[PDB]
Amino acid sequence: ENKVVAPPMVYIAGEEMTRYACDLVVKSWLEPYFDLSQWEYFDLSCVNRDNTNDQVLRDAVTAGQRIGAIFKEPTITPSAIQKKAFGLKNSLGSPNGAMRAGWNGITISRDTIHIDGIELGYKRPVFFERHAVGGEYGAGWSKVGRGTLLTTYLPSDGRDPFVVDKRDLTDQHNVVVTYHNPYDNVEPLAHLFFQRCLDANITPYVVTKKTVFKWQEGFWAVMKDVFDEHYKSRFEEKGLLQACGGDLQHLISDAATMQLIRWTDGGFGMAAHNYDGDMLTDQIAQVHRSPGFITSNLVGKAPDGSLIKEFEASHGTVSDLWNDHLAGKETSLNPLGLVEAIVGALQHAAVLDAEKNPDDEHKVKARDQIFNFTTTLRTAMHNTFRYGQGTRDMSGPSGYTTEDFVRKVAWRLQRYLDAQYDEAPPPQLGEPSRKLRRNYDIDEEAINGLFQKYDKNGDGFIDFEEFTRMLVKMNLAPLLTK
Amino acid sequence: ENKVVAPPMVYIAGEEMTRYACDLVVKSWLEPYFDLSQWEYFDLSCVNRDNTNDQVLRDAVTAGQRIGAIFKEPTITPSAIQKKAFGLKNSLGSPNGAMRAGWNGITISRDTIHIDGIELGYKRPVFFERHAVGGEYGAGWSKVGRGTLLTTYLPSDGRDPFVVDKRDLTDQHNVVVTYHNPYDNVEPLAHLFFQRCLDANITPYVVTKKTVFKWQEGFWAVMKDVFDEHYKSRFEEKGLLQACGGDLQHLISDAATMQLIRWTDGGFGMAAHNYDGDMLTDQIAQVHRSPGFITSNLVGKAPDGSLIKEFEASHGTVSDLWNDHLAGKETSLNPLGLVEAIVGALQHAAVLDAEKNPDDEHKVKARDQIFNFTTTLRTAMHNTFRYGQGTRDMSGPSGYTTEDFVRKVAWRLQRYLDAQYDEAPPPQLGEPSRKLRRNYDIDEEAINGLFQKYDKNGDGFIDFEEFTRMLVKMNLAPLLTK
Repeated sequence: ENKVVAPPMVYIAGEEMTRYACDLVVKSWLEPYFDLSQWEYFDLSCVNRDNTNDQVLRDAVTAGQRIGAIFKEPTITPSAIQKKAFGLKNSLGSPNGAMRAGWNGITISRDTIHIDGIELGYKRPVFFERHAVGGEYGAGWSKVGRGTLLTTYLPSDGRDPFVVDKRDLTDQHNVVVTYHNPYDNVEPLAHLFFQRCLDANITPYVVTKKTVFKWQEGFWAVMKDVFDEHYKSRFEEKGLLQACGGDLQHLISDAATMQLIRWTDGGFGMAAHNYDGDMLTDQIAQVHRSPGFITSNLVGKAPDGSLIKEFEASHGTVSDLWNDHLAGKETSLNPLGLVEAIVGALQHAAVLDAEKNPDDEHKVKARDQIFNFTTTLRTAMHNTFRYGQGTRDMSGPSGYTTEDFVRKVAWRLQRYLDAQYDEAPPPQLGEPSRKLRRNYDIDEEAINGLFQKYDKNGDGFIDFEEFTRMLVKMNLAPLLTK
Repeated sequence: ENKVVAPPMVYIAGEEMTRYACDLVVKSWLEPYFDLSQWEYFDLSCVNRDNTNDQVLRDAVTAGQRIGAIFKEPTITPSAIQKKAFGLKNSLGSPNGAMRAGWNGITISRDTIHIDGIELGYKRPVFFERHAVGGEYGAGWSKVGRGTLLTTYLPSDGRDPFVVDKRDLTDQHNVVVTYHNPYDNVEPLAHLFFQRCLDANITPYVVTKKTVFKWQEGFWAVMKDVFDEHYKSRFEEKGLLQACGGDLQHLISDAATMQLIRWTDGGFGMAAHNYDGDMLTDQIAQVHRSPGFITSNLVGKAPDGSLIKEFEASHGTVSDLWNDHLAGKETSLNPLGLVEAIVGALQHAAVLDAEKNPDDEHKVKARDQIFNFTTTLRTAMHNTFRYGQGTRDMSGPSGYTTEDFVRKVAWRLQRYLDAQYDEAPPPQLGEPSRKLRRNYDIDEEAINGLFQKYDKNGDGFIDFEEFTRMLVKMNLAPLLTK
């Protein structure tokens, strides 16, 4: 064994089907080739989080700032039923607040693609930057009765306390809501967003409700300033500002969610506030395929100012497939998002190892080894899917189980690492019918109803005319240029 | 000479094409049969609002409290350019805050229908209660720097000032936002909403994001408590809780916005917060022709306890047709929404007259006179549309001008009031192709792209399969139950 020593990396584990499948993937695709040992595991199981009163969470955050590259598994934010069943003494919420605080912010939700010949919802990649902090999700509130509410601001600027808002609550049933948006890291965000769009040949956009909530116009201002100063020239010089008329376009929240579903050939990126970005990314996810086919990557700033990158899949622990496994029924979990997050974490760990130790040879070379490996591992997994041996949500009921999918990808991976151009090339495909998706069984009787509805002619005479009627009746016909 | 005396009613006038067209409708359809004179006009033109520094709006509010029945025309909330041209020296905003304060609240957005046989988007009436007060639209905010923000609540319950939220703002560019919801009049709202859904055989629903925004859970509670206590029995007696499973259903606002577009059969009602209600009623408007086909009716409480009702169309002053009118080019403005508002205001004025003066004979029958009149007035307007002599956005290019339509409806109204059944009945119609809508021209080659290409299967040859997939790929196929 002369295996490569993987760079230091934080590894946060959860429970259930995703813990089982990540364990399977690391053992089959990584330990064959890597000395881990510099990985720093943390058990964020519900039970382990509760016994340590979340000291394992404070240790994961600490390890993350010091190391700066972290893969995290899906975790259970236990519901009351689940909190009782597990019997956790002192309920603890989502670890997200801890991580996003300890590491600074922004949350990249970009579509996953099988660049070797499986079409998905979007023909070309989509990027999305969901501002990691601020907004309604972090609001403080209280139900209050009669009186007056007073919002003061106390500057460290030495100046006098500021009356932000004062109001006279006449009712005996009120709710009051207060929150903030921190906007410093909007200019880092812009640089991350615009630059990654440059590299990818993506037309970028900014999405807000700034016309209606004027407190949001700061966001768009910084995005605009940074853009005009540093990237507009390079964007036109690549001819990407073309489908948006020469400048960075602002989209109001509610025209954004339409070009999402419309410009279905992809090749666009969007940046937005935390709440809006959550909603819009769920929407992009559904257009592309399912939630597991979207990235969920925190990018933040370490105290020293280096990049902290944390990677996640966009699904939970998948309890029902866990129960199927416990009762000996076969399961078929798509590991795509999980694998993508693991190789992102590993890649950034290698990058940080070289950046933290320049003037070290076998670290700028370890990085290049890592990137070549993750490239041929992607090939092994995409080709497996293309040979019809993907999991059952993509390859249909003849698709492999979780375990034989992992094993078959390891088989191709050991071969691909030694030339091995046997088999033959797998085929180009096309969207596996979305009905293969888990927990998506439609309503064939309803959709009968609606196609016969738009008839009034014969055996569904569409002949475009009905299509046009449909799309206007739908309120989805593209408007004109004007 | 013997015309009926209209009950007292406030009339708020605006500017431009709707002021001219309302003046014409009142002169042609009402003045023939009614002595107005007890109508109390207020000029809320931009110029008169700015010269009086909105004392005209404040007097209108006072008169509306005294009379309680108000028609208001669209008014201009002037844009900077428009404020320049008009030369208004102290900008004054929307009259909405004043009216909703002076009269209490909730904003009714219900679909308008041509009960004599022209189908539109929804087929059966849809009701919507948008909570008139509270929420994000009435927020205080500020740009703040480094420091600490402090939200105090000072009860008149005499107890100690309450720390709603305190937070430690580290950034140098922050925005802070605070707002409230008054929830007393939710139970008035419930009674208003549930009872009218009863009268109309509408299944009611409540829409919130209470699951993600816990402070909204009050809304669902009050609405539910009233329902279960005061209306559930009557709704099941009518078998209206059938498609919603026996009880009052709460919908998260993003499944609401799905059944909106889905249940195109109508026959449902929704109540929501001020902000969500704004967005969802814009969407209901779109499913059903255009925004001008949705009412906008304030309902509030006067000091005496009588209902205060203000009615508006859901469009503006229609500036572009005003430009055309001043240049002597003909215009064709659909007065449907404005008329629906005028006869609603007139009905409520008659109702208030009777309720405020019982032991008065010719007021309880003046009420019935008004209602008979408005019914034959609806028949005349609907029928004119069905004879193809409506305005051109409904009747295509052979439709009449604003002025010819008003004259033709006046002719039919005069004849109908004299038991004159000549002519011959107009036909049943069907949605006038929405391309006839003003300022709505489709990008037919884009929609080519989508039909000619996207659902291939040869030369057109769409039956199901591509329809079903189409609904799947856009994420608009109806799924499974829970």
